Amino acid sequence: KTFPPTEPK
Amino acid sequence: IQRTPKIQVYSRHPAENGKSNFLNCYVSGFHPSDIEVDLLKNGERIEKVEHSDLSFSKDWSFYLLYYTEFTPTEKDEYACRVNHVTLSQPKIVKWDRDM
Amino acid sequence: GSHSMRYFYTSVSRPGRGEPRFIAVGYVDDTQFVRFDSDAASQRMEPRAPWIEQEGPEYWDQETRNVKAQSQTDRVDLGTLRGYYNQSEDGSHTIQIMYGCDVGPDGRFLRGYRQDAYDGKDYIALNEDLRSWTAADMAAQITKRKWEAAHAAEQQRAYLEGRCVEWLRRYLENGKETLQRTDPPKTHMTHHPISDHEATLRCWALGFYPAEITLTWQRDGEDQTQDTELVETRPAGDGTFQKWAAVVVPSGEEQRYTCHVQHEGLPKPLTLRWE
Repeated sequence: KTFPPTEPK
Repeated sequence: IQRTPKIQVYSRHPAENGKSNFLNCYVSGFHPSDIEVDLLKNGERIEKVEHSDLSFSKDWSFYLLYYTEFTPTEKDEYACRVNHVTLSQPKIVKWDRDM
Repeated sequence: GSHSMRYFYTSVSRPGRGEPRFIAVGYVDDTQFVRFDSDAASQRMEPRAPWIEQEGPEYWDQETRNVKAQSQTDRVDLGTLRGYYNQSEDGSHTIQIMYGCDVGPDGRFLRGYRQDAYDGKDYIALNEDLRSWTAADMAAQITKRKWEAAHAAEQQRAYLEGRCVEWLRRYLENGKETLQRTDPPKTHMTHHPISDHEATLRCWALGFYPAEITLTWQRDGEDQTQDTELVETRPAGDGTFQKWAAVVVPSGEEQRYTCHVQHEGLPKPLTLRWE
């Protein structure tokens, strides 16, 4: 299972 | 950065005339990901060709496997034709069933 | 008995028209099991191994939400990094992300990974301690300061040590029949004269899984690298891998040469010799 999107760059 | 593809052309199974098999063209080590890869039968593009989903190596370079079902014969010659922004002309690698 | 789970994301901008192309793939060891392609018709995370197809609709809904949201995050980030690097809007650029976990034979956490690239070079990466970031340049330093303020490493670490390990374990019991199997290499040697006085011996390894393997030549029991050639390990397309190693020898002296094959599926290495 994937990790949800992290913080924008 | 940009990196030129490495190319291997080979069969899935030991090649034997008249026995169905798969022809593979494995392209690796390239960047960027845009690439054109064709399998050729006696110099003509084969229509039914599939490829793996894009992935990459530790060094960020991409790799793909292109493949088609075929039945080798004594007469027929096969090859893989690659174009990439790093090549000035398409690169053609002949299938050698010893390699 | 050690195992890994990895996800690989690639986003490529296309300034002539529309959103970037986004591709995600997931692997257990050397076996792909899921994909997402923003240009495909389904607009869903899709199975790529028979053993994951048993997961229910809620599985697919959540995985699809995550990768669609990631595609938008990458779209935003392509814009931000173009700005950090003072690049034009006209060119295409690439963001790549890899992350995942390794477990030991006991199924417990060994190592976690999270690393990101821009145009095929390192951008920012989580250190092995999962507590700090390595930023390659002053653009990535901006991202690092933002990620520190957001406690992004803590969030990544909790996933890598928790959910990553737990779902890897579940997949290994779901796909056990293949994922927990090792296929040792099918090995043989061929012989090709070159001239009246020299020949090539080629040592073949076929049908093996996982992909890691070592092929080495010896002459009279001592390692030999002169006059040898090796191909990179390559996929057969049926879930197995191939490799060969060759050496040029004086004709008549073939029996001095041995090929030595190491693979996880072999309790003891194999030795081959031309007869």
